[PDB]
Amino acid sequence: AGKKVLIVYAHQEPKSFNGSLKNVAVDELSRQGCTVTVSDLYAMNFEPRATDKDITGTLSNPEVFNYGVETHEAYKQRSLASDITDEQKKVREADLVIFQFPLYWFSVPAILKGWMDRVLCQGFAFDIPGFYDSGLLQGKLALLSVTTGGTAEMYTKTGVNGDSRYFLWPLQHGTLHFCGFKVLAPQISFAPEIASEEERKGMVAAWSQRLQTIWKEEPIPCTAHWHFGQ
Amino acid sequence: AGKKVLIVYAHQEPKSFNGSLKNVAVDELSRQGCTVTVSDLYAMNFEPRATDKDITGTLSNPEVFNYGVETHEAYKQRSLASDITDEQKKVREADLVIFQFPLYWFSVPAILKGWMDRVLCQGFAFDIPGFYDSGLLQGKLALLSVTTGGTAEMYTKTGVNGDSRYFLWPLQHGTLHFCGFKVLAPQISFAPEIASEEERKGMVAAWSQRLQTIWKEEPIPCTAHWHFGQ
Ligand SMILES: Cc1cc2nc3c(=O)[nH]c(=O)nc-3n(C[C@H](O)[C@H](O)[C@H](O)COP(=O)(O)OP(=O)(O)OC[C@H]3O[C@@H](n4cnc5c(N)ncnc54)[C@H](O)[C@@H]3O)c2cc1C
Ligand SMILES: Cc1cc2nc3c(=O)[nH]c(=O)nc-3n(C[C@H](O)[C@H](O)[C@H](O)COP(=O)(O)OP(=O)(O)OC[C@H]3O[C@@H](n4cnc5c(N)ncnc54)[C@H](O)[C@@H]3O)c2cc1C
Ligand SMILES: CN1C(=O)c2cc(C(N)=O)nc3c(N)c(Cl)c(N)c1c23
Ligand SMILES: CN1C(=O)c2cc(C(N)=O)nc3c(N)c(Cl)c(N)c1c23
Ligand SMILES: [Zn+2]
Ligand SMILES: [Zn+2]
Repeated sequence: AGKKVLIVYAHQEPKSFNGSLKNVAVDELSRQGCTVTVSDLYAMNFEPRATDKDITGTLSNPEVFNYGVETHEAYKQRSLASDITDEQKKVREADLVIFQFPLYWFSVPAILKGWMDRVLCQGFAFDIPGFYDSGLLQGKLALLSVTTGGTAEMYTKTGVNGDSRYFLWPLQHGTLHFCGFKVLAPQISFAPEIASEEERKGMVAAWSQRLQTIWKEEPIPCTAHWHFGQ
Repeated sequence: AGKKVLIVYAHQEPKSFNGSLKNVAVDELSRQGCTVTVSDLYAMNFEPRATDKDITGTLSNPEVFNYGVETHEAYKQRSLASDITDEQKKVREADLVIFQFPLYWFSVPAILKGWMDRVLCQGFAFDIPGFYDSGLLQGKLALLSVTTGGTAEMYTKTGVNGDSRYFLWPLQHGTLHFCGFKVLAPQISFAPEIASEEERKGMVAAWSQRLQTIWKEEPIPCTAHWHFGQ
């Protein structure tokens, strides 16, 4: 770096294991000389609901509200709510977007789901047609750093939870790839709450160490075969 | 039937295709004599964020906030916010829970993701142990009624989106089966915006017609093989 990174962070507690993973990511990428910005969604009280308040001024069809159409037209006419445009500018500038979050129901916490729903709008993140490899965020990298309650053994193809790759599909493929991102391999820190004080220190250190050489990684082939196949 | 149904509905616009599918479900299950309740999350301005405002009493650990630990303890103590217990009463009474929503990033809209995050807490919907076939909502049925932008061709194993069942996994397996529901086959209404007025009417009618015999259906085998094959 010479590189800009955005960390989109979704945890309530600065003292949490997620808070420690976000802080070491800021510490290490800052040390390397990278430009670093963090969107701390709970501290921002980030609005998750997709509503007509996301368009300023007058609606494109006030009779029948269509969120997708309204947001697409508002984006083209620079008429989105400023909380959304502020995130868009951070994404537009970033070379890498890291998402740091605890797994909630095999997915992102709703506050982070709402960041994907509201910030990655038509006209900004993709066009129709104009998605997956034609997506408007091509050239950028993305990485999921997730923590779980379930153990690694529970997250195997024949464990109770299935392979972790099975829950990544909607986030890596349906969201990040659809927008044109190249996807770096996920960082999955399994079951930190029932690990010891060491162990948790270890996982934090492994993430710091990985970040040392993050710019030398190639992306995954974000395919059904990678997620589901043999 | 002789049965109670809760419809958890996530669409901003009553005149929408989702709105029509929600209304026809209420119409047909009412006509059958069933007891029917709808949680219209956007009309309720349903809170999606998992925060410390969801607990009203003394926290177990006021120094380091852990949402899971504090909501489990608050469920037991009856100190959860009333919007969450209002939803829990609806679920507790229901024999079948239908989720009606447009697909957002291969998942539920954030407002609905927040209902899952905040309503299905430990102690209410599962315990550890007490999950998957031992989950606390055993005996209840759930059904996802989803609408998409992508066509059915795009949601096939060789199409750009992958098979439709791939995105269902975090919802049907990671959430509904984990809480002990038996899951009925999803209702997927593909690409209503693309379709003719006649084809849209046909999709609404197919859902109404299916609901006529819903109580005779068996659940799917909510397994990795059913979602992913081989
Ligand atoms: C609504 C909801 C839904 C969920 N759904 C799922 C799901 O579908 N699947 C699933 O597997 N799990 C699920 N979980 C559990 C959740 O993913 C895990 O609880 C979460 O990932 C744990 O991460 P955390 O940062 O909150 O842990 P924390 O409790 O913050 O940390 C774990 C321990 O690490 C300590 N710590 C903090 N910083 C450091 C450091 N630098 N070094 C060492 N230790 C440190 C803390 O003091 C603590 O003792 C769910 C939880 C909730 C609330
Ligand atoms: C944030 C966001 C993320 C999304 N992510 C994805 C995704 O990952 N994958 C994906 O495939 N799609 C995605 N979509 C597209 C979304 O799933 C579809 O736009 C939504 O499913 C369409 O449903 P609707 O009810 O909003 O449609 P509507 O626009 O209401 O329905 C189309 C038409 O049906 C008409 N209609 C209403 N009622 C009836 C009736 N009774 N009979 C006949 N016609 C009727 C309406 O008047 C309208 O003209 C996304 C959209 C947004 C906004
Ligand atoms: C605390 N906690 C866990 O440890 C854990 C493990 C798993 C799993 N392996 O699927 N899932 C959950 C889940 N859905 C919720 Cl809401 C939760 N609060 C919790 C877990
Ligand atoms: C409007 N719209 C679509 O028709 C459509 C289809 C597909 C898809 N994967 O097939 N995905 C999306 C998507 N992620 C967004 Cl945000 C959206 N606004 C939209 C679609
Ligand atoms: Zn992909
Ligand atoms: Zn299952």
